[PDB]
Amino acid sequence: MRAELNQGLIDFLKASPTPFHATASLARRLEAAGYRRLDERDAWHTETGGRYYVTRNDSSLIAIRLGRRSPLESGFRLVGAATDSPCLRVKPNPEIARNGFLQLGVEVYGGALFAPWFDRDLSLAGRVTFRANGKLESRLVDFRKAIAVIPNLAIHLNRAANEGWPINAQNELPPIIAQLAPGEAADFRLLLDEQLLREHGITADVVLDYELSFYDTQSAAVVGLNDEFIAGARLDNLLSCHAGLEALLNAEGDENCILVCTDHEEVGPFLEQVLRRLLPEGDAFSRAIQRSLLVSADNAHGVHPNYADRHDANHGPALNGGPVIKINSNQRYATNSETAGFFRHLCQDSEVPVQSFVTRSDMQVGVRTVDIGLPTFAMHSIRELAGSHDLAHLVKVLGAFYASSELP
Amino acid sequence: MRAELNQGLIDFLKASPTPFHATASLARRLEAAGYRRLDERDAWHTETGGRYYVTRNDSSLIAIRLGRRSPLESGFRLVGAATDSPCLRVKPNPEIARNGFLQLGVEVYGGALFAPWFDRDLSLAGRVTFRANGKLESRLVDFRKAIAVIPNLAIHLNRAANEGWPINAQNELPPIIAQLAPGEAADFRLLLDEQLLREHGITADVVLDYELSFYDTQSAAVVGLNDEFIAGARLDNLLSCHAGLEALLNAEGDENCILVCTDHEEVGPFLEQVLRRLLPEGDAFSRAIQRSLLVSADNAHGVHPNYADRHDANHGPALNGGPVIKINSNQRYATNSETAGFFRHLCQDSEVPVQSFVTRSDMQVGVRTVDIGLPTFAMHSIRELAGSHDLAHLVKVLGAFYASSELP
Amino acid sequence: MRAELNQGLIDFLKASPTPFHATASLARRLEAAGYRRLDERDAWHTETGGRYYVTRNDSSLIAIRLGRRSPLESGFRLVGAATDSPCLRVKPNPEIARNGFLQLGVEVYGGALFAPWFDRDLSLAGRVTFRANGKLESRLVDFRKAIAVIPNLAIHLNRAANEGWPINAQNELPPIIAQLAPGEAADFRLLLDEQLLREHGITADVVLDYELSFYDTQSAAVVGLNDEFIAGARLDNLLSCHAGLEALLNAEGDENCILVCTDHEEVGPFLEQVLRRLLPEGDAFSRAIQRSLLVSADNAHGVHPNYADRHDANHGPALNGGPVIKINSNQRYATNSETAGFFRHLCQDSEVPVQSFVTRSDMQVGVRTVDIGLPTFAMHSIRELAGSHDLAHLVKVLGAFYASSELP
Ligand SMILES: [Zn+2]
Ligand SMILES: [Zn+2]
Ligand SMILES: [Zn+2]
Repeated sequence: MRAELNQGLIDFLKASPTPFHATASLARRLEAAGYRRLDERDAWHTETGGRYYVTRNDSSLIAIRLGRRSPLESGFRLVGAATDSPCLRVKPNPEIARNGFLQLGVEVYGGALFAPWFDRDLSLAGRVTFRANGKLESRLVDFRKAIAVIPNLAIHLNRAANEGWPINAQNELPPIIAQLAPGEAADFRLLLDEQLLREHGITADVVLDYELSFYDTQSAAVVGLNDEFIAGARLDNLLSCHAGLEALLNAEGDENCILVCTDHEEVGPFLEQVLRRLLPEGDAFSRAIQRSLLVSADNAHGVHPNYADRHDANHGPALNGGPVIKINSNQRYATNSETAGFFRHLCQDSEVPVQSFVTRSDMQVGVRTVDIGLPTFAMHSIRELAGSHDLAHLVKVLGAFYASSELP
Repeated sequence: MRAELNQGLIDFLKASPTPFHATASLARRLEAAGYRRLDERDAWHTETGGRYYVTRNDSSLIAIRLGRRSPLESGFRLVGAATDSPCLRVKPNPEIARNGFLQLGVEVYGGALFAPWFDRDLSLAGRVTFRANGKLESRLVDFRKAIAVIPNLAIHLNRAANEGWPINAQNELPPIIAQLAPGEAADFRLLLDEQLLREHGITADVVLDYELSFYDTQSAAVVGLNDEFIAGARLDNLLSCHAGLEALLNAEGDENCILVCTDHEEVGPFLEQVLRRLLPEGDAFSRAIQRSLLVSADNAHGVHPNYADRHDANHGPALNGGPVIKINSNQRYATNSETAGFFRHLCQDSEVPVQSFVTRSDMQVGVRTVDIGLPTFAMHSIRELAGSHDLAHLVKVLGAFYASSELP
Repeated sequence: MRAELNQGLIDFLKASPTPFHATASLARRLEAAGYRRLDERDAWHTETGGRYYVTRNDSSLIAIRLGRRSPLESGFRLVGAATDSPCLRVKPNPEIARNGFLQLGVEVYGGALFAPWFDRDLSLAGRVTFRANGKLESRLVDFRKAIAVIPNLAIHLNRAANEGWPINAQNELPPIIAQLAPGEAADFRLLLDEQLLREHGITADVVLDYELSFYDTQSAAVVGLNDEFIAGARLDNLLSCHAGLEALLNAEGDENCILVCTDHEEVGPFLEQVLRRLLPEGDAFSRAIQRSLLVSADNAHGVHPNYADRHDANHGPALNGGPVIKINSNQRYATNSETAGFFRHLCQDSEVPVQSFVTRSDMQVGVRTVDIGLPTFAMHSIRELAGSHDLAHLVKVLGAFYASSELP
């Protein structure tokens, strides 16, 4: 009955096909749990048992739980995750008409693995910006249905397929969405127009621009003979968003708690401007920050039994082995002996197994940070694999971290 | 309401994860339509309005519809397709235990594209041979559940991923099915033992050998903005089996009709031995054969708009453009001007659009044959794409071919 | 020491330098055992207890042991093996005279390893066809004596020898047989005439053509500290013929048994044409074959300790660990779950150890078949290696199979 955390992750993933949808999903959960939306344009009146959230660009979210003592005296407990994932995005003048098809040109967002996007039943979702009633508006759309596919070329016509080839993103990625009669005109913006109507019944004067991503229509799922795994797109990093949320809503204590889920992690001012607004002027920010810690959550690489030499022999985390503390001496404000020690101890105290990762050696707010993540395979594929046990481990330790009244 | 042929193809695909399952599915349909199973070990007593089928190795099937005139006088109308597909098969001593996992070693069956098998939710099915009650038996098993996955290595640990690499089948294909405690023993045959019990409640003395294939648990489906496509594994060549069956069961007339669906097309005596048993001794076979024609059905390559130069400019068949007559002057008993002309005319007469294919030029019973197929993309992927209109076109023309009382 | 027991195998190899001699040796044993030679030119009358054999081109052989019940009722038990091996054959106009030598030009028959043929004491044998007393005649000859050598080049004149070089079969394989005075004429046909007279007391008017193979005069031998191995030329595949013959002569029971030893396995009508003559016309043949099984015996590869990575870690057969069941899903009428299962149980039941092989994944009559072989090293060398216990294991199982009244 971490069956429930896992079911919740699956539903969150299905409701979050783009960073915008992930943000709106997080906002629903928070609104249902009593968090008040603050608007950055307004002056804020916050207080000591207060429960708040704020968004920017409708794609980034910070949730705030103010406790009994002020951040000056007790610091903030912060958990960081991200709302974006590497994917394929529709270009601005996208219509491609060849060999009787309609295709949409795509931009590669983040460091996607290309090959797995092929031969998948894809749909399309995101923000559309348009003019209605002489004013500018945006809405989210999700076609939902499998409207697109990027087919492989038959091995018969590419006989060295398995020997590998540099996949050209410009040429081989544009998905097929339909057939066109000769020579029907193709207007993608008209299709968005229809979709706005069908989904929200709005009648746009003109559709201006959009940020739309393809995504797999096949749901995340528990896989394995004995259900040891979860497979799904966007585990990087919606897995961590979900954990951080579950921990935030359920944590005990009365500490000052922050969940930051930022867009564009795959491509700082937001967090800073928000935290400063919760404190007096002067030395209070710097002083509260020096009593704070950030648990920066972002999936780690499990050691893959078919590519085991890609890991250091002594640092191969296992799926269902718990969260992984990520060490890289070549970063500032990364894991250090103090932030790692704190976090490792926190796991021991909660009886949550915990692991370590560094790489093979041949391969700003100023807050103390520990970098952790759940171990996974196939990072940046359209379908990643995590352990089915690990989400409950992370939720527990993050709960203890938010309830934790003393920091190092 | 070719919506119905397409729904039927989807269900046939779901019920046919291996050539054995495809064969048992075809046999159910035939048995329900009144066809009698003949057994090759017995003497046969066949007759003029008779409806029969026969199987070999439980993986190949021939269905026979004898008409009013004998094959000596009117020939046979034969349609050929295949029950197998390229896939991954479990090796005989398969258990691999590394980094805390259980994996099963795999053999590559046919010319599979490797990359698409990665990051898919896979299950396992096939024949298991065993000893129960002092006698040798076989049964089909299908675990059904997604018990296995072949994960990609993260792009972070293989940064040139997209530039391509020769995928090593021995090393990179073995699927993960479970986690093992150190050092639980792993017995795959015990797992088959449990599965026999769970699925058929049989208690084997010993499990001897098996022929088991992994397969995608994600169902075939209609995809496209306007439903122009079907995506699914095993379209090569269960698409043609289904068409040939639907045509056989529904065709008018009273001609001698044969559907041959053979195993191992991907890796002759069967068909021959069967046909000879339907005729007297002497010159009757050779004479009936010279009045017969075989429509050998096997998917063709549509021209792919992202790889259009892989086709000859003048011979790019289109999805939903109808069946494709396949010309290759470098084969004997392949399409020729007579068998092609016949078939093209048959399409014209039935108002079924029809197309032609040859390749770019830089790339035995003795029966007259025409080679046709529906156009598709991604042949030998784990998920292929066909047109949603084409199955109805093929079923109609094949119906007319079986009802057709004069051959060239 | 002892023990050995492989003496039968050694003597059979010694007597069988070519496929013709292999056939004559099998024929003489069969005759002495009371098997009657059928001539394919004549009408045949066979009877329920009958013992027969038949040859073709004097180089293939089929032995037949008819049992109590007809093949229609009880099937055939067939064992298949082959009479040929890779070797060097003399060309039709072979005399090469250079630097004072007579050499004979050779052609490479089969996939021979070239290097082992060097620096060996070779003799020559096979079929000579000639004309005497106005009739066409053929006889076998065997010079016996070491009359030929293919010497290496001194390392001093080829200092990078051990780095390897592509051996050119046309220039480096021709064997040296003698020295020629200036400018003595060489006539190879005259030498054959002498050898025909010596061996058969016959004088040819003219020697026309021949099929002659070089072979090693060094007898097969048991080798190793505890006599673990047998070293000899032509273990592929005379090892299987011998085991097949031993099993056929000594088998108990009253089943229909076939032994098929064919020429040209090193790259099906004979067998079918013969089996059809053992049956009535009509459906009998096909019904008898659907009750039959073929054990197709051809040496397998043991995992070699100096080149272990050429095998799958899990499917490395051991010399002296018994018969190997060879699995390759990429064939029709090859080992399958039923034919493997049957054979495996038969081994367990005869207390014969049994093994499985598939390769690394990165490397007719329509009878059910199981492909098996004894494990060996150095296949296709002039001197191969097998295990000295493995013959008995094979003979015991083939015997149980020939006795085995209950087939699948
Ligand atoms: Zn990422
Ligand atoms: Zn195919
Ligand atoms: Zn060989």
